[PDB]
Amino acid sequence: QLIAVDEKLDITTLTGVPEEHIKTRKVRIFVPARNNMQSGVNNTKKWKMEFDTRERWENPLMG
Amino acid sequence: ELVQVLRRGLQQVSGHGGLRGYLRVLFRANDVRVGTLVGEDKYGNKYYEDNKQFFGRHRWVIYTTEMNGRDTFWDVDGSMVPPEWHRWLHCMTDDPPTTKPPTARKYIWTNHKFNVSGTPQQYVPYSTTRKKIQEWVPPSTPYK
Amino acid sequence: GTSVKPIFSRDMNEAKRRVRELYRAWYREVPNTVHLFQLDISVKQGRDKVREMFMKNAHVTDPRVVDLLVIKGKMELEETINVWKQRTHIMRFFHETEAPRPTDFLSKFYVGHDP
Amino acid sequence: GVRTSPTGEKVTHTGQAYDDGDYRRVRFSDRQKEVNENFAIDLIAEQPVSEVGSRVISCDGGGGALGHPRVYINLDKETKTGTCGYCGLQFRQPHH
Amino acid sequence: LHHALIPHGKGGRSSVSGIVATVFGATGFLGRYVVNHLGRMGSQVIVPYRCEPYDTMHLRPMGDLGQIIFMEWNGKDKDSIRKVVEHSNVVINLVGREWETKNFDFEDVFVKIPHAIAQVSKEAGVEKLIHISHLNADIKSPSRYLRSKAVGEKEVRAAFPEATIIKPSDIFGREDRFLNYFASMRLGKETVKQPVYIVDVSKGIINAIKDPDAKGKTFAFVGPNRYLLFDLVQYIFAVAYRPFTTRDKVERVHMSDMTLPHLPGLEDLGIQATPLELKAIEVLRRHRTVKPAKTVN
Amino acid sequence: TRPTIRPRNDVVHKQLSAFGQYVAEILPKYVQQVQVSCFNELEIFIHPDGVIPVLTFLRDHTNAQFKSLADLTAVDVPTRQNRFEIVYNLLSLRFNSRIRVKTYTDELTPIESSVTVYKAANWYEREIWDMFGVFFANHPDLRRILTDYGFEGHPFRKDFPLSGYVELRYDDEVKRVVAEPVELAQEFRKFDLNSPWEAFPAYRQPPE
Amino acid sequence: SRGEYVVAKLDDLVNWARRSSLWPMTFGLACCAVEMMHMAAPRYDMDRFGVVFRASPRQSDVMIVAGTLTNKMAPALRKVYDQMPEPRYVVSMGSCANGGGYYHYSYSVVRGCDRIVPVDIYVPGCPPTAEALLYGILQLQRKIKREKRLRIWYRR
Amino acid sequence: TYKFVNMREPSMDMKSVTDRAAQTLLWTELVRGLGMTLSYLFREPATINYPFEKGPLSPRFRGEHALRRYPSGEERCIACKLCEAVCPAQAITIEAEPRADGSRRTTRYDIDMTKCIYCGFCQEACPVDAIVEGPNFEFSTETHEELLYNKEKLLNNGDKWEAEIAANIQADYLYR
Ligand SMILES: CCCCCCCCCCCCCCCCC[C@@H](O)O[C@H](CO[C@H](O)CCCCCCCCCCCCCCC)COP(=O)(O)OCC[N+](C)(C)C
Ligand SMILES: CCCCCCCC/C=C\CCCCCCCC(=O)O[C@H](COC(=O)CCCCCCC/C=C/CCCCCCCC)COP(=O)(O)OCCN
Ligand SMILES: NC(=O)C1=CN([C@@H]2O[C@H](COP(=O)(O)OP(=O)(O)OC[C@H]3O[C@@H](n4cnc5c(N)ncnc54)[C@H](OP(=O)(O)O)[C@@H]3O)[C@@H](O)[C@H]2O)C=CC1
Ligand code: SF4
Ligand code: SF4
Ligand code: SF4
Ligand SMILES: [Zn+2]
Repeated sequence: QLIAVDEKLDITTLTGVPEEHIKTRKVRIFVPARNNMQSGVNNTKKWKMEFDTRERWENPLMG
Repeated sequence: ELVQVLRRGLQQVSGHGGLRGYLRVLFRANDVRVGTLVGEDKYGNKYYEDNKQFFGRHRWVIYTTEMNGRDTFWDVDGSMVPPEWHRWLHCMTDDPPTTKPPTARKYIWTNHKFNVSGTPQQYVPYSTTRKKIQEWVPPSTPYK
Repeated sequence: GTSVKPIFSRDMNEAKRRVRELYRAWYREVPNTVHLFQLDISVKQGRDKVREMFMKNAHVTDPRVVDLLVIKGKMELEETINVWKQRTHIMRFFHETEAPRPTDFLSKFYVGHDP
Repeated sequence: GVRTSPTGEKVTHTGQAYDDGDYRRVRFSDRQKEVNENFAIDLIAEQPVSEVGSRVISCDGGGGALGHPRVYINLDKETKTGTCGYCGLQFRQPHH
Repeated sequence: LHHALIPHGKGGRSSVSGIVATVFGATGFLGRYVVNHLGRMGSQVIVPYRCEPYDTMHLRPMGDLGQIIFMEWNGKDKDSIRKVVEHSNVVINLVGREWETKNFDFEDVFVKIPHAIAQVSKEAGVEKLIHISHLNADIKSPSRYLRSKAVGEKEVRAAFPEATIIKPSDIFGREDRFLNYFASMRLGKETVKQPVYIVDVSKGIINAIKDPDAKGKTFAFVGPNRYLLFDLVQYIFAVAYRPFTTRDKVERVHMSDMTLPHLPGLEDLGIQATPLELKAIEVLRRHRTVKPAKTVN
Repeated sequence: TRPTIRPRNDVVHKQLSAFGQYVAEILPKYVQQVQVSCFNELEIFIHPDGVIPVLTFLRDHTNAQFKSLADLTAVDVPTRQNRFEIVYNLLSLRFNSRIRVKTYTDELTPIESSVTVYKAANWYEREIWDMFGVFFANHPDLRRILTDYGFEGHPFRKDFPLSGYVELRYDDEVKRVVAEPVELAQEFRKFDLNSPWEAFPAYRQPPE
Repeated sequence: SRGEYVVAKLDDLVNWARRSSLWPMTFGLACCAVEMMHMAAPRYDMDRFGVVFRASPRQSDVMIVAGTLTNKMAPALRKVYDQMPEPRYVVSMGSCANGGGYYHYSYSVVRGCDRIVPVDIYVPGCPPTAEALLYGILQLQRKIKREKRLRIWYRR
Repeated sequence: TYKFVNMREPSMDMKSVTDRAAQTLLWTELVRGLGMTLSYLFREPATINYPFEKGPLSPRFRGEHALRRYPSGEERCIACKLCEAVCPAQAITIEAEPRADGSRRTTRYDIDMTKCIYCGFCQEACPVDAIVEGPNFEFSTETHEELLYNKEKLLNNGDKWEAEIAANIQADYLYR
């Protein structure tokens, strides 16, 4: 009633992400630093995972 | 009865300045009603009211035949009404701009404009900011 | 250990059996799909596209992921058989209007900052 | 003060004008460029400086609840005037 | 390179490719494909139109917001051509009429207009000019079309020495006048044709725009297979399931396509020409209600 | 507690607590936790294997007979090992009451479909499969219900981008509607709104 | 000369005929359809302008896109537009149809109906009032009146 | 308390059966509907004569946007970016910098009218009454690009509609 299969979990084929947004992106796992403009620490309690910055350009119309 | 309504129709014909005015108003506005003149506009529009008509038909405007640059005997639109008569006509207020006029400012347009889409004076958007990064300019002198 | 609840298949053998069944059905359906939607592709290249889609997931070594893929492919087949899709949905597999992307390092260096 | 760029384009109140080599000027061909003729900086420079006999003066932009939030301006620096951070109006003590 | 003209993005609808193009005659059969291929990668396109703007509607969804600008022009005024190509670094000349009108003969359309366009572009500082001629264009042709095309090509080369002359060979496509004209019938065995795909010609024009070394060169866009006219016509009826332009066009279509191995072709632009057999069904499916024709090489 | 504060009803709180203890006693094989909120809402967190039994009890027991399925949805919490939580909201007209049942699952573990207990569940389950990828075993026909045909991915997952991966337009060269990688004329502006200086001391977590 | 006078008067007659009877088929996708039905209501009475109510796709002059166009719906709208005879015009009503509007940054919404079909008139608002849509229809009528086809044919 | 809508029982005596048969064979209720439609024909229609007549509006009506200025002629906007932060549709884009005289003014202020949902949140988040939603609603356009407003267009709108906008604000500011 249980397979008891022993393998590293990988659902990368079931989420529908394009292939070049999986093997090319580099995620950062970190606790965000406290904003030095303020003395509060409530924004440094959890962990954040984010993606690497890619190119941003200027729209020819309206800039 | 019938006689009274035909007499009222005859008075409607008479009150538009004769047969020529009757035909002009009938072919320009598809309406031949007569009401008390409330206001005259600096562009030529005329504004009439009739409080015995039901709400929405108690106020109307006969548009001018010539706005800023175009003939307007046939091609009329609602964007021609100046803002004060726009307020009075849409029943946002009970007072025409004649009894009490709007406050006068030095930046308010003295010349209203209609919708200028489809015309050379239409609006074209652009980015109103300056260039963020400036490039290096090489010297004009030779290096060797 | 890592005991897990099965979806459809107990091990990889039943998973491969289901994969073969699905491939059989898709290969059989291809020419009828080509004729019915009046596609400009041939039956040969449609079956090649089916083979390529099946090959895209060839590295999976998990029965649960495999039969989830089989279920999704079966739903896609049900969509394409009942003509719930249109020609656009079928032709979306071929990326005809996309510019070819060069994997060469020099080409990628010249075009922009994308690695 | 509406000015005109050497290429002919009107310079906006933000100082924006496409340079001579800019292709984007093609968008204004057979059409016009929208520029506001009233430059607020000049209009606020044309206002007189009001003299008040107090060290601190309050400004709400005029109109009460129809202006900006009420702020208090100090007038102890005799070298320059006190300017409202919202409206731009200038205030001064009666020097001499 | 004028920073605003630096490519940015991933070559998509909302990207910048640094190409400002003035496509004369963009309302025709090849103009729509050229404008589509230009706008797919985000280039700014200027469309000069003489017709009613209703006929230019189909070009509006071909680009992002503000990337396609329509301006009016006429072929006999130099100021219109001036204001249309003033800010463009690429000019494409697709102006051409298959017949004569009371206001334009072949002289006006194929000689005077291309020469004026090339001269105005050269004066204005346009970097690239792409002029379209015919494969069979020579001075000693019996047809006025080809003589005018050849004289216009020489005049364009004189006025704009760095122009790229592209000589397609009887373009066929969905809105073409070759497959449709032959299928609209409802002499042979001596005429041979070299039809070329419309998308192939569009890709060739775009690649020539992007090609740095193809500045003053001359290309010839031809199909892979040479077809005799009779055999080719038979295939058209067969695909369409049908049982088997005053004087100039019949003479032109009875002429055989030349062969210029000295001229570079579509391969040198990295394009593999597609056979007519594949796209014949696509074009001629609308004419309805498998044994490809034999070729000679 | 002056007029700006919501009034409290302790009678309903006591009734819901009593019924929660009652349900927990009757079905200890599946119930893992019972909670009542400060606004008198009763929720029961159960083991995934007890979807069909517990629901049936709540549908059929004389003292519960929760005969209406108001809603069935899922919540995505990536930080948990069991990523998805399934929520059943039930209404009983005889007792004028409402109950909530919670279950957990992950990507590769199928929940047993509850169409037999409630037919109304059917479409709801499809939606979950369309939005979170939760497979429901023994569903009469499990397929996408809201997304486009051929759409890849599940959009209501927390790791799905807001604007998706592809966008549609019309291409004249191929004379049809095509899908291309998504590019935005203006990128969505991400705002950092969360402020320091915690607001509610009652929810402060231990510093571990 | 008389040759251009004849085509000018023929243009005037044909333009008057085309703009004086506009038969719209409306894509009632979302809430802007409600304002369309209010423009068809007794107060505004689109029919009094010659603009009939709910024409058939095979006999419609103008297409009114009133609502959000989703990715699942774009092929159907394009097919219906292609089935329409010429001359044909498209009016984009509301923010959702103009540029996506409130759902612009969505995975299942087409960012503007002009990615699919060319648009003649853009009616702004969320939703535009019935008076606003009537103003857009009259502006389309003026645009039709401005056009000139026999003249273009004659001078070409 | 509940009501029964369809819980009536027809009487089975001869007179009522004859009445029902007469209704069936003579179509009485059909003539009743005909008569009601006929009566509706002989009353005044509710149609107004647009564009010469306009529908009623109110000072609170939200139409086209505008940027206002102080009576001295100085723009009210101080680049606080509250309207941009509150905008549900992300339709407002603002860039600012110190002016030549050190004033806090915007250098870029765009509103995408094809993104705007016309909720009026921007004009109620503004603390200086700079951005308002005017009463103009007849601003349909033939191209998409002209619905992408910038600072010049909005300032022109304010200068164009200031009289009516100020009158509406005077009429309705005591309810805010
Ligand atoms: C007998 C043989 C028959 C053969 C076919 C002939 C077709 C029938 C002929 C009858 C044609 C009827 C024409 C009547 C149109 C007049 C409408 C007039 O009022 O239009 C105004 C004038 O506009 C134009 O100037 C009118 C152009 C009409 C045609 C011009 C002359 C064409 C005559 C040529 C006939 C010869 C035909 C030969 C080939 C068949 C503008 O009004 P409009 O903008 O709408 O609406 C504005 C709404 N407002 C006023 C309430 C605000
Ligand atoms: C003593 C010797 C006398 C000689 C014999 C004379 C006997 C006369 C008495 C009886 C005759 C009456 C018959 C007249 C027609 C009866 C037909 C009829 O009743 O059909 C109705 C149905 O008829 C209709 O519904 C038709 C309505 C169509 C809609 C349009 C409404 C039309 C009314 C507008 C006015 C009509 C004007 C008629 C005269 C015009 C003359 C130019 C029954 O159908 P149901 O009620 O659905 O039940 C059947 C299942 N058990
Ligand atoms: N099979 C083929 O197509 C062959 C094409 N040729 C050449 O390729 C070029 C483009 O071909 P194609 O697009 O199919 O031809 P088209 O007739 O389809 O369109 C050519 C364009 O030129 C414009 N044009 C024509 N005459 C004038 C004029 N007097 N003034 C201004 N503009 C004018 C037309 O606009 P408007 O709508 O106003 O008429 C039209 O949009 C042509 O120069 C042709 O000679 C090369 C070999 C193959
Ligand atoms: S455009 Fe505005 S009113 Fe119309 S459906 Fe979309 S959100 Fe609703
Ligand atoms: S009205 Fe609403 S959606 Fe429009 S700009 Fe203001 S805040 Fe944004
Ligand atoms: S809220 Fe008012 S003052 Fe602040 S940025 Fe917006 S328009 Fe300017
Ligand atoms: Zn102040």
